Amino acid sequence: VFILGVNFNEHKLVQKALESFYGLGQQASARILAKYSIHPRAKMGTLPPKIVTALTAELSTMTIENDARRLVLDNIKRLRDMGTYRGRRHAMGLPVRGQQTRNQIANARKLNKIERHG
Amino acid sequence: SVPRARLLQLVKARCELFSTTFNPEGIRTGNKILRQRLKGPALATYYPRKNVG
Amino acid sequence: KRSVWKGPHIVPLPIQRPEPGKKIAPIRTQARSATILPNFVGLKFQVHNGKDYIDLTVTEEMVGHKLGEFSATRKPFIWGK
Amino acid sequence: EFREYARIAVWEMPLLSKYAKPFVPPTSEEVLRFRYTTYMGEFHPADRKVVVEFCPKDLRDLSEVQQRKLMKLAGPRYNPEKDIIKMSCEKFEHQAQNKRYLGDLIEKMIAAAKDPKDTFEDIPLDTRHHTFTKKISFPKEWLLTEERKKELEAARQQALLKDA
Amino acid sequence: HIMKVSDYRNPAFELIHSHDLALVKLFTDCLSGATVMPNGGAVLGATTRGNSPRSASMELAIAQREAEKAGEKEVPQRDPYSKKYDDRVEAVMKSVEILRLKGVSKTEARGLLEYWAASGMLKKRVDESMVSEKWTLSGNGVVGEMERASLLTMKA
Amino acid sequence: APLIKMRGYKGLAGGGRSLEVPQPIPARQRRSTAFKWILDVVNKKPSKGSGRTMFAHRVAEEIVAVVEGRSSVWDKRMLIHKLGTANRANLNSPALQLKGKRF
Amino acid sequence: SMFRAKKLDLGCFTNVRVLRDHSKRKAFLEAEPERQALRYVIRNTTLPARTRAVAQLQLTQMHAYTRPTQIRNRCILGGKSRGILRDFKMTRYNFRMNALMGNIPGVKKASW
Amino acid sequence: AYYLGLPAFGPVPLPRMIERWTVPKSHFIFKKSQENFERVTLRRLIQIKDGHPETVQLWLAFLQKHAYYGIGMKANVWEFSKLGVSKAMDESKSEVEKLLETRWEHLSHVSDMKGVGNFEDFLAKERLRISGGR
Amino acid sequence: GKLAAFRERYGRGWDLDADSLTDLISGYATENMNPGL
Amino acid sequence: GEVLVNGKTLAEYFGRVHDRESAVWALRATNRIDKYNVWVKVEGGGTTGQAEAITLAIAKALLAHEPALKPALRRAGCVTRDPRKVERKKHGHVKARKMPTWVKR
Amino acid sequence: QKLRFKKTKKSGKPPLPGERKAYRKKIVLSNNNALPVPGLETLRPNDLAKQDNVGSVKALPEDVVDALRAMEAFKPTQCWGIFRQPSVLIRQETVDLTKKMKAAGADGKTIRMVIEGNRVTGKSLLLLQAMTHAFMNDWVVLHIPEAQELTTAVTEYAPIENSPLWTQPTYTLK
RNA sequence: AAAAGGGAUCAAGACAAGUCAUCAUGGCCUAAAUAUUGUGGGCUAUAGACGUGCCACAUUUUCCUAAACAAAGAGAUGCAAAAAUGUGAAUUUUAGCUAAUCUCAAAAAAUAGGAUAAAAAUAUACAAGGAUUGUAGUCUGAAAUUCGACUGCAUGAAUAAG
RNA sequence: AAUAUUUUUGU
Ligand SMILES: Nc1ncnc2c1ncn2[C@@H]1O[C@H](COP(=O)(O)OP(=O)(O)OP(=O)(O)O)[C@@H](O)[C@H]1O
Ligand SMILES: [K+]
Ligand SMILES: [K+]
Ligand SMILES: [K+]
Ligand SMILES: [Mg+2]
Ligand SMILES: [Mg+2]
Ligand SMILES: [Mg+2]
Ligand SMILES: [Mg+2]
Ligand SMILES: [Mg+2]
Ligand SMILES: [Mg+2]
Ligand SMILES: [Mg+2]
Ligand SMILES: [Mg+2]
Ligand SMILES: [Mg+2]
Ligand SMILES: [Mg+2]
Ligand SMILES: [Mg+2]
Ligand SMILES: [Mg+2]
Ligand SMILES: [Mg+2]
Ligand SMILES: [Mg+2]
Ligand SMILES: [Mg+2]
Repeated sequence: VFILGVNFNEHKLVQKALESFYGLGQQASARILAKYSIHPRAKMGTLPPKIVTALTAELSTMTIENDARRLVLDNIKRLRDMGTYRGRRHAMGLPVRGQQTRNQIANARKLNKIERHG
Repeated sequence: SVPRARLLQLVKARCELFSTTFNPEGIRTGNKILRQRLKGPALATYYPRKNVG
Repeated sequence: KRSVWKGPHIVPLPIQRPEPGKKIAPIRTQARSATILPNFVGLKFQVHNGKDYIDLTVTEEMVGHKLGEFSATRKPFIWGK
Repeated sequence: EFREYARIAVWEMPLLSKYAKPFVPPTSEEVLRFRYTTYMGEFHPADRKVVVEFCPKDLRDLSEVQQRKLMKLAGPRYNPEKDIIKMSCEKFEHQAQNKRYLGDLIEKMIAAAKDPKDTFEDIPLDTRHHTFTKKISFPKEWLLTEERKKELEAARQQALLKDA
Repeated sequence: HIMKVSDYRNPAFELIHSHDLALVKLFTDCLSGATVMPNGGAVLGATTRGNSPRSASMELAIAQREAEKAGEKEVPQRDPYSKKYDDRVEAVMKSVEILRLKGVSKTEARGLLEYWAASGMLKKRVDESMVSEKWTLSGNGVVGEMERASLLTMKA
Repeated sequence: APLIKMRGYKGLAGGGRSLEVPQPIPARQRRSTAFKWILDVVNKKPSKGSGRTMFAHRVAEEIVAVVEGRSSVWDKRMLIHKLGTANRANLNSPALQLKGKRF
Repeated sequence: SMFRAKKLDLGCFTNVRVLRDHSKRKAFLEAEPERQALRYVIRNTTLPARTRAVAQLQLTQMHAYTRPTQIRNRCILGGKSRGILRDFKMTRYNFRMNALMGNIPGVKKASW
Repeated sequence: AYYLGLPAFGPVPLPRMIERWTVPKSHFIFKKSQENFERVTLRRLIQIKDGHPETVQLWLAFLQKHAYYGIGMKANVWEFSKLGVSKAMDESKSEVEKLLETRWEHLSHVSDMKGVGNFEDFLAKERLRISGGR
Repeated sequence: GKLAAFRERYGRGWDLDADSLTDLISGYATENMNPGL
Repeated sequence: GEVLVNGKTLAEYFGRVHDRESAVWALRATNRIDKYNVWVKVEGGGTTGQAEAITLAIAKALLAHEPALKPALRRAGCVTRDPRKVERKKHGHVKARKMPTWVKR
Repeated sequence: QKLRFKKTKKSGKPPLPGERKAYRKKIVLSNNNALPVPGLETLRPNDLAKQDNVGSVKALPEDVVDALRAMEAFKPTQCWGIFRQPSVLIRQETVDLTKKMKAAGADGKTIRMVIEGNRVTGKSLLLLQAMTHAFMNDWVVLHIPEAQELTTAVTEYAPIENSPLWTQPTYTLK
């Protein structure tokens, strides 16, 4: 089916599909199914066409997309403009939470950027 | 099966009897600092003093 | 003070507001743990980094952070020359 | 040193009996049981506590409801299993001051229980502070009495017929 | 499972009681006497000890119905300070009969052991000495345990 | 279960090659190597179902393939039996009898 | 420096840091009730916001020697601060040599 | 206890207390070799029953006078009493004032001792010095 | 939104308006507070 | 032939049939499960630690009634007291005997 | 640039949907290898009520096994696939329960009973005997195999208009 | 009962083995400084590379439910019940015990059930995993910025057993 | 009994 322009297969739990968006987790998804009386073990192929439209119109009133990434990327850009210690570490691709840098800083160098993946 | 408001009447009768602070709302009154017993004199007497030589 | 219920960490600072048009020198301080309150948004600070005093101009964006967060103590590690 | 103690156990100990007194059981008015801990010539901070324990039923001036109200005011100081209100005090610098407090505090617990303002009869006695213990015992049906020997000889003979 | 708050959620994100479910609300009524079966019948509810939550309201009612039938002036009562009870479960289990199943008798154990031996699944001489052994290892004749010690063993 | 075991002497078969010599093994060592072969095949099979009977029914199906002579462990048995037959003369090799005799 | 007694009052192993830690234990003994009051006013959320901000500023002006976290047990025989056993006031090594000689009462080589 | 008429029960061997320490045999890098130390505390319990309160004190007084070296002692004394303890402890003032008539000779001080100051504060802070902190 | 976050957490007392900030900070500040700058 | 281990039955206490047979093994080897009632009271240890402990208890108690069964309980293994005990941890070892990693260089 | 060693990156048809779940929930009611018990009598419409059968094993009718199987009366935990013909021991509690059901339906009365007990003692199969006495005597049996499927939120649920109740359509159909 | 087991101990000598940074000590050096006091910083930096550890890469694992069984140790420089409050860290308030008494305190694996599968490779079926980071909080403490330990929400890297 | 891969250096 379709939810907010994203297509999901029939053999996919709605609980896991709603969680595929940036911003939705166990709490939000759990409350979005209860709002429309969808048991957690519901699969996409069983949702009627009218309820599928309600989910799309439900997520359109929430921060479930780049709107969320913007808030995260804006918080990192503000630390860089202010000149804080935490801002330099993002640009330099180094651990930002006071971690020993003598060894094992791989994931930091790969993900710490002013433009995060999300 | 006992109303909470009716239980606090008994909890308050104990406070008046045993002289304890009655704080049903859990307000931070800093009383944890008053109950803590001083440990100054225990630490000061660590290094022995100069005695007869 | 991390826990919010007991206010922020405040240290004595000579933040005396001058008359409009007067020249006030920057405040040299070593209290690198002083929370940046809103009362001195706009004053010029000179925070100690261990060896030197790095200039700082407090703005409305820094309210809440510590003064020591704007004066790096170590120098960036760079390999080669 | 052994002879020094043997000399004391042969010549000085017998003189202890001239100043000894016989034990007399407590009367009906002796309701309290105080405890005082000594360290025998040592200064320990815990030698100032005084523990007292009395039975609510020993106070023959209170009625059935005034005795139960006393158990509710005691709180975690009441042992439902043993039915004893135990309470200590080490708030003061001297044992004499800790005993006087518990002496006056018990007069307030009795004076408060006699207050007809609120009897707290609607409040059920709470015993969540105490952990009751379950004790097992040998089944009384397994005791090899003269009657059980006959009940076994019959069950043992009935099993032989089912097979035969 | 039907004597507690179900795991379902209503639009206000509030747990639904098991007795509110239309299907569970029917059996509960037939078990409580509200819905009268004109043509008669029987309404049996079997508990379970495997993958079963605990409901003090159900375990208490069972103790009250068994105590009353046993002719005792004193019957178990609620814990005045426990908040694990449910008034709905009490009214439903107020006038139900309780059938307590304990280990089978020594005569029933034999009839079941001889049926396993005649099938070749139990290669043992089934006598009184052999029926009283399985009756002990099975906790005074628990039929389920008697099968774990004579059928699902690693000796045969 | 195999009836023999191959134990080699380090560097006595030539230029750094071991002289594998067959030797018998008792019952316990025979049943151990056998069952451990059956498990090596069970651990390489793909999953089939669910429940507690998953691993038990996989081992039980291999015991049937063994008695029916349609298992792979039979090839592992004959592969070690051929080594002993081929190396049956190494028991009296000129190396195990001239280790350090001639100074 | 103002807390260092002008007349040495140590009878144990004296050192630069042993005399420095003994001066911190006496400064805190005299200021514990006064320091415990500032800590009580900072946490009392019932007092005015100004009373808590005042008590919070005075606690910052207290001398370092007054802070109890500065106190660190040391060895009375070697003056070290690393590996000190509270039950004996000595390093783990000094405890061994004295325990074997029999100077520490009750201690015994464990074997079981 | 037999001469004083006190029926004693014991000695009861209580569980011995064992404190353990594992220290390095070397004062330096050599950490791969350590050794275990301990301090076992052996204790006993003598419980007296149906004993007069005063006679129990003469017993405890006799053991402290002739105490054996290397032994510690801790006694818990139990006594029954009536209600209204405040009155009892005040009425017993004259009784204790007579028994102390010949014992006041132990203490002696200059008139209006000024070194004590606040009497109650002196005992509090002097008892700490005697016990070493507490 | 850092200013708004401070007001909600620590109240408007420390916030500059138009008042602990006026006297407490500068009041306790004195000359030669710390030698060596 | 009733057995109560600590107030509960043999099935409600030992959830493993291997332990039930080992607890009353003395009465099983001699074929006397149906002639004696046992009321055991165990304390400490684990499942197997308590199961095998009851084996030597019933055996010794059984000998008090029929002392002529020792030759049989001997071969059944219900007379010997197993002295095996957990070995203590030793300094320099991860466990009783497991040593940490050894680096040649 | 890094110079360490890094591992270089390097089969059968899968089961159909629901195949696995159907494998741990299948019920086997026979075993060819088992021997046919000589003297095994089958049940009758009035066989679970006679007290003379207490302690005897009787085989279930061939047609009742299809009815008991239609409403999932059996369960995988029960060991039925070890013997040839499904048979149940006529327990003493079976006669008491079945004698009450026979008197209830006789005079249009109703019995409301809760079978409580310990673990595998056999509560579940006592219902199987009650349902067996129902089919053989031309009764209407309405059995819910698992009560945890209605409360664990594993099936569709929908509300009713103007009421606090909730329906379970997918379950009510099956 | 018994074919018992473990711990400590384990020499001399050599390695001019390690320690003049525990202590102690001879010679040689500093003595307005190679001594002493405080504030802040640093010892926590990071291209490459080496050691020990934790944890994970789902089918004998993890996950959900339940009415089993331990030992040892700790609390006068203090261990904290019960209750109430909070989703949680935790808070409010102290009953008792300075202890075979009171408290930390609850064992887990297990046993027995139940849920989930094309459980990652056919992309509309992307598994398990919990690193990285955002944000809101709590606890200790003048003080948590360099540089603390935990908690909630969100984010969701490598990793096919080497 | 007649078997035999290679394997340097150390102020
Ligand atoms: N009356 C009986 N006749 C024949 N076999 C029986 C009988 N009762 C129980 N059994 C067998 O005993 C085992 C357990 O029975 P059952 O599953 O009904 O127990 P249960 O009480 O329902 O368990 P639980 O409380 O865990 O749900 C089964 O293998 C069953 O075949
Ligand atoms: K006092
Ligand atoms: K040597
Ligand atoms: K996942
Ligand atoms: Mg590394
Ligand atoms: Mg399992
Ligand atoms: Mg171990
Ligand atoms: Mg069942
Ligand atoms: Mg050298
Ligand atoms: Mg060197
Ligand atoms: Mg030197
Ligand atoms: Mg370091
Ligand atoms: Mg995990
Ligand atoms: Mg609590
Ligand atoms: Mg703990
Ligand atoms: Mg897979
Ligand atoms: Mg930090
Ligand atoms: Mg590996
Ligand atoms: Mg050379």
